[PDB]
Parts: sequence; structure tokens; C-alpha cells
Amino acid sequence: QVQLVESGGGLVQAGGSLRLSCAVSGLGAHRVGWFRRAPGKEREFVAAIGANGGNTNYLDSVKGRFTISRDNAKNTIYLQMNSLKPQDTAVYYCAARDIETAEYTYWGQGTQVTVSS
Amino acid sequence: VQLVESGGGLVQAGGSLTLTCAASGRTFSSETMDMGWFRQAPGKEREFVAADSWNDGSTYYADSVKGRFTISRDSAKNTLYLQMNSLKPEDTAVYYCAAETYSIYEKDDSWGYWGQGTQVTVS
Amino acid sequence: TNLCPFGEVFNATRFASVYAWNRKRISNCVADYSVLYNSASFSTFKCYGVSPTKLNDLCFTNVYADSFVIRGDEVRQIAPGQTGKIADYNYKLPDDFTGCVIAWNSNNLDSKVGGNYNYLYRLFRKSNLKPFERDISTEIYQAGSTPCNGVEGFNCYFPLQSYGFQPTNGVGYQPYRVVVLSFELLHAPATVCG
Repeated sequence: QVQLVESGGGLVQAGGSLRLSCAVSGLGAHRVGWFRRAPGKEREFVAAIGANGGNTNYLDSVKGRFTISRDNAKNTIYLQMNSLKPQDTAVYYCAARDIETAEYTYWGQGTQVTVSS
Repeated sequence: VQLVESGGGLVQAGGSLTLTCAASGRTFSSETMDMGWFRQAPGKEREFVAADSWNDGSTYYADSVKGRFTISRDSAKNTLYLQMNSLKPEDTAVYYCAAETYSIYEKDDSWGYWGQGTQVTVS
Repeated sequence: TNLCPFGEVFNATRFASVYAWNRKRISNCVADYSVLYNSASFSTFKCYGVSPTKLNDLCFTNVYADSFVIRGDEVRQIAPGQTGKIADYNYKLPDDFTGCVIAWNSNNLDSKVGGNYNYLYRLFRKSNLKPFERDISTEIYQAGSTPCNGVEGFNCYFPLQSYGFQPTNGVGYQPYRVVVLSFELLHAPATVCG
């Protein structure tokens, strides 16, 4: 099966690059995504990356230096929020794209990293 | 073939420079036809930058690319060298860099070692 | 008076995507159309028209050849007038045609650790597609009144999916390479005739 878990975080004053990775036990031919927890009763789409890595999608407030890439060795996943400012709140939800028939359906987690003035 | 797309630059950019684009296709003389597809143009709006599809195919007029911008595409040597236009300071000059492949069907696109779309860059 | 291009297409690393078929025209040349039948390397071979051993006197003038890679168990969906719930949504062929389709193994090259994931196939864009037409619809499937516009809601899912195959392929679900040829005869001059 595929195990998805997320636990960690932490942040400091505005500095250099910031890297958090959503732990995944390898993704051969299955999708994975991130969900925005907007102030509402339902979540929102953020991005979705296919196995081939194409058809990349981003939200209206994500185009720019922010980028996400995948690795062919351990499926390492990069994150956004490079060169942060003291105004953003970082809380996402890892999603396994439950539309799939590998072994079962699984749900991820996330952190609540914040910034400081 | 190049993923980076950019246009020319006049004295506004410190000097006059040749166009930086490449044409992707099986052969220079692939086909003799004029057409186009989405080919996302500079800015949010998408328009047909050039429907020539080869060396002097057919003049096409688009809102994004008006008479102020030269309308010509050259597939020779998979490179672009024609000068665009003599604009004035405080302006923008971005030109799409892409071309169709060889196939009888419409909306030709390279398959096997190419990905749909290209990176968006401005000068 | 030159060799036909048939030898420059066979035995290729890749041909095209699942939902992308490229049409080609055979240049003027001289050859025999029964060479393929005599070959014993094509276990799978199915078609409609004149018998392979007799379609020599009537030289063809128009040739339409396509090649692609699909799942092995899709041979059931490769038939005239097919009304499969998935086949017509990606490929469709009319019953009024004279031509032949062949298929063979594709795992001899598309094998590596972690499987293959380059091939992609579509499921549904707007409705059933008529034969001899293709479209690139990036819009997400709509199943309600509010347009999700990429939001994972109201049954809005990504229509395109990639293949997955282990290097230890067992049952015949392993991918195969399929090549389809169609020959049309007309009163116009024939590129190949003898």
C-alpha cells in the first residue's frame, strides 16, 4: 500500500528558502495533491500533478517564483512559499486523489506553520 | 523547441536585438499550409500570433498582434531572425516561440519528447 | 523507382500517444502487399477487404496508415461499428471501410524499474465522438450547475489518466503496439502500381 503522513513545521523571521515535504511511500502511477483550507465549510483546489508531470495547475495567487517538482528516485515533493513575508499563513491538506484502485483510499495531514514580523 | 519564449528589444531595452524563437517540426518543408491553434499570446488574452506556419504562409491580423507588430513566422533552421518593428520607449515586446509539426491532421503538435505548452517569459 | 518507406516506420522506439494518431501518405514506389501476410512475426492480424493473397492485381492509390500503443485487452473494442461505453469516447471507426489492423507486443522496449507512465488516455470531454475527428478539450467534466473550474467538487475529476505496468507483466493486460492501414482505390493515378 501507500502510506501518507505529515508532521512537523516550524518557521522563523523572514529569511531564505523554505522547504516542507509531504511524506509519501512512493508514487508509481498515482496522483497526489494539496487542498487549501479556506475560511469556509469546504476546501479548495490548489494544484494537481500527473505521473508524467504535465498539465500543471496553480491558483490565482500562486503564479510566480512558487513552483513544485517531483523526483524520479524517492518521489520527493517541493513546496511553495519561497521568500516568505510576514503576512502569509501556511496550512494545507495532503490528498491522495482518492479516485484510484491501487489498494484502498487514504487521507493525508498537514501543519500550521506561521510567520513573524 | 526552446521552452523559453521572448520577443525582440529596441533601444528601449538598451539596443536593437534579433528575435529569439525556435520552430519545432520534423522538416523545414513539412507542409505548405496556413493555420494555428491556441498558442497562448503575451498577457492573459490568447490570440493567433501568426497563422503562416512556414516561410511566408499567409498574412494574419489579430488584436494581440496588430500592424504595430510584424506578422511573420520562419521555420528555416528552427530559428527566427526577422526584425519585428520600431516601437517607442515605455512599451512591451513579447513574441511567441513555437511551431507545428508534420502531420496531415489539423492542430499538429510534437509527440514523443515534447510537452503541451511552453514557459511564459517576457523581456 | 525507389524503395517504399515501409522499412523506415517499423521497429521504432515510439509512434504516438494513445489519443494521437498521425496520418501518413506512401510515396511512389514498387513493392508487394502480400509480404506482410507471409511474415510469421505478426501473431495478431484482423481485417476486412480482399484476401491478402489476392489483393495484388488492383493496385491502391490512397493509403492511410496509423500507429499507436494501447492496452492488450482492447482488441475487443477494435471492431467496426463498436458501441463500447469507452471506445467511442476516444476512437471510432465506420463499417464502410476496407483495411487491416495488426498488433504485437510492446513490452520489449517499454519496460523499466517503476513501470511506464508516459502514455495518457482521455475518458470523457463532452459526449460520444464521431469517427474521423479529434479534439483537445481541457475543460473539466461538469456534473452539476455550479462550474467547479478545476475545483475538486461536484464530481469534477481530471479526465486524463496514465498507464501503469509492472516489469513482471503476467496476464495479457500488458500494453501492445497496434498499426492500422487503409487502402482506397480511385481512377486517379496510383503512386504504387504494377
